[PDB]
Amino acid sequence: AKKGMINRELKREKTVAKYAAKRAELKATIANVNASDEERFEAMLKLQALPRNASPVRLRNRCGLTGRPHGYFRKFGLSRNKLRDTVMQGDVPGVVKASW
Amino acid sequence: GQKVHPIGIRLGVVKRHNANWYANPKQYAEYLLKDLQVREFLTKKLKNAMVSNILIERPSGAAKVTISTARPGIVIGKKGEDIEKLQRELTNIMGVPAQVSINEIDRPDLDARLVAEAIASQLEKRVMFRRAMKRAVQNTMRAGAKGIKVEVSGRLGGAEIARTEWYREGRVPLHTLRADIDYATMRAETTYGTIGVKVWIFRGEILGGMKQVMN
Amino acid sequence: TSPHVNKDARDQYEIRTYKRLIDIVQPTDKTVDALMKLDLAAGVDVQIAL
Amino acid sequence: PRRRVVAAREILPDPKFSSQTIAKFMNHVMQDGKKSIAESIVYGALERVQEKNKVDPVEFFETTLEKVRPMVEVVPMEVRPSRRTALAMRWLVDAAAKRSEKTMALRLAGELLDAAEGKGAAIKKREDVHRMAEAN
RNA sequence: GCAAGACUAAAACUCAAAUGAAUUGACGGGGGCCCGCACAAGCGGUGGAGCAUGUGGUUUAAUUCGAUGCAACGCGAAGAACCUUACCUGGCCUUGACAUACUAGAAACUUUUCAGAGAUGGAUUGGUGCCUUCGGGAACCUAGAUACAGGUGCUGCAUGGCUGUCGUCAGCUCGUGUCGUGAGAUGUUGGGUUAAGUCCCGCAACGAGCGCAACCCUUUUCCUUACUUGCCAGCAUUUCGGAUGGGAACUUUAAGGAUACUGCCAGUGACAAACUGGAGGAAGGCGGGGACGACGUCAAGUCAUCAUGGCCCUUACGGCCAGGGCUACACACGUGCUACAAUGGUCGGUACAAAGGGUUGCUACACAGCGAUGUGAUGCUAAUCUCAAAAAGCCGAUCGUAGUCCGGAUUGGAGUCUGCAACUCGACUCCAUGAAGUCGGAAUCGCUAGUAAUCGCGGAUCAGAAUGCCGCGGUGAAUACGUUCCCG
Repeated sequence: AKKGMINRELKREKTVAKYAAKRAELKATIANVNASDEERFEAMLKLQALPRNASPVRLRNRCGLTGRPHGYFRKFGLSRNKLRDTVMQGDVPGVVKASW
Repeated sequence: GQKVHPIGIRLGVVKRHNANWYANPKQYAEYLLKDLQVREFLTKKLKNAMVSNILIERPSGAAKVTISTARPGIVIGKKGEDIEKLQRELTNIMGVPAQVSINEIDRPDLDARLVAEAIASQLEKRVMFRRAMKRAVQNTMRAGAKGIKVEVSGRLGGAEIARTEWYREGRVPLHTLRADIDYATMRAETTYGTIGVKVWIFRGEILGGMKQVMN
Repeated sequence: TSPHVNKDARDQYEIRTYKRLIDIVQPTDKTVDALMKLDLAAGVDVQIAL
Repeated sequence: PRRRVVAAREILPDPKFSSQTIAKFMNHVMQDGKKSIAESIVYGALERVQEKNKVDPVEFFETTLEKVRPMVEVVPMEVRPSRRTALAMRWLVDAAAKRSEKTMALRLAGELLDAAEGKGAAIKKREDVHRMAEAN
């Protein structure tokens, strides 16, 4: 991937982490049933007024080594090319060629 | 055709993993990424220390890195300051206290990575590739291997049309899973681009299997 | 396995998690101290419950 | 094959009449692994023929199969014993398919009775193969 | 010479070759031999319909780029509403979003707003911190400067690495000795046998390696260890629920072992290698499946995973943002799903799995709703709780061959959930609608056994979004006379 795309991803994670608490608070206030309808409406308005990059749905998993956005394999944190290389070198504990 | 990785195909048969730790799915990825960073950092730092194998373990909330080297004095330092600096750097990278251990290789010519590094250094210093290959093969066979194959690919000598040259002495039974085959790959960076070096060394058949190896 | 296009060319990997359970009944005084003094080997996670 | 001779696959007798002929007929009737439906279809015919006219269920089926059995291939060649039964069963299934009744079992029994008396698309097809044999 | 023509017989000009014999390959509509779902014998498909998906073309501001006979076309992509995103329109920045080297000042950070589509810009709070040989330093931020950064820009015909293909084809080589002026040959050929250059015989050859097989994983029989969260044969109590005392037998869980070796008998082979039949045994001659892919070939594929020689841009081919596009639609092709019904549709009742997933998660149970779901609540970091209903099956009723009580496209109207946001462009639910389709030309594809056919279940990617891909079990066939031709 390009350095610009990697830095974009990093900035998005930073924004999500910065706004994590207030987003959860507003969502809880929205879900509150004892709260007033005006209170829940205001909470919804503030949630919609939060910056876009605060939303976790805009994060994309990228390979931890190269930044590739396809074939991620959450468990290892690496895309398929680097995963194949590392597994066949033997630096991934417990992973072996599978046959049955 | 294409050939399977000699170490990867035996990773559970006669070969041990280079990483030995347990982690649940929540920290497996972080542990693996920090391990890869440690391997890259060590490979860069000890370039002239003749280092082939790095074994990473995470026994209990800590880390242990065993470095196999043919230059223990240069790795250790004059008064041991260098291993203390390495422990500081590795602790900083890994986030947990780390202990470095040194494993001295007394037979460098039977280690695949060291031979590949030597050949690549010769190629970068512009020694003729056929001479380098035959010298490496003869040195290993004198050291006592039962077989060695060396292969170089690329713009050999500066030619515009790339090609591949290989040379083998002895026995290299690649299809026998219980054979002890050390394998290594290395890059030589020349004015005309990249030359790839591959080394296979055969050191006899292992009997008893993984039970004998004590996995 | 290919970098660009071979859908039928793949490596199949697996990873196994093995579990063992040990029960100690009528534990002597030295039992707990000996178990805690026992070394922790890398690659095995040990969980103790009382 | 090419070099080998494959041993014929022996099928077990049916668990009710111990008749490999009825088992093979059930196999010919059965579609996409539904053995129980074919069993119902065949057994319905076997029970219904018994009620309509009293003969042994196995014996009546064997006699009709022998009646529908051809003896010539196609360059003339005689059919080997296995292909006689193999071709009679297919003809009896295909022809019994096209008669109109409520259930498949009733159609099968109806054409079994019909072929016992010499009328049926099966033995028209048999006589057509006979004609073609006389042609050469 | 009747003629057709015969005989004698040049030069100008032009090329750097033209030839003979023999060697190694390749090919032959030359000859021998052998194998393979290659044919033959069978069972299901495609090509016809509707829809899903990829490609070509066309269109567009853009419809980003790559892959192109077999070996591209449900391919990179294990999952495009924003993001991803690489493309377009418009708005912005210039040593830069990121690194090293230099010079100065500030802790870093934090609150409230205002303008703007946002990128951005401006007012406005608190905090001003950590070490200290303490004169300053550690991060961290801002300002200046220039070497530079940056580039999914070009070259896979400069390359590394990785991959496909012939092809899981049985071949591919080397040393000493002999023969030949020589390239070369011999060995490796010759007779049987095998799935195999697998093995056994002969021979100017005598000796070795990589290939084949085996070692590795899984399944079938048994034994030992282990007895919980799993099990319940015998005993006892029971709300008849392994529920409870209890038991270690059995199932299972999962580590280690045993067994199969032509071992025994019969017949043949050649008096060898081998081959056919029989007993015992869970299993008999390679029991089944997986992984493993020789020397090489195609300037095969990939500079868009990554690395890298060379070329090119530097107020732009770099970087930030909002909206649009990748989802277009007279058309053509590939790969699929669903059907055309009675071996079936619908309704009522009632059985039997395996494997895998679950703490930002899976949820018992209750209430509300026709339903998607909502609320309350409970157990679970899991052989403990849960996804979870297996479905085809069996029993009963009904439909009676009709474009139908088949089929489920399309459209109208209401909703739910994920998400800042479902217009372009999500999935699902309810009511209404009810298209083509009556088994599909030439041609062509898969499959030899727990296989084909058919039925359901799970996962990777992932907020949401599978008819694709990778796995799991249930029911369970037909046919192989043979090598005459089709292909390799």
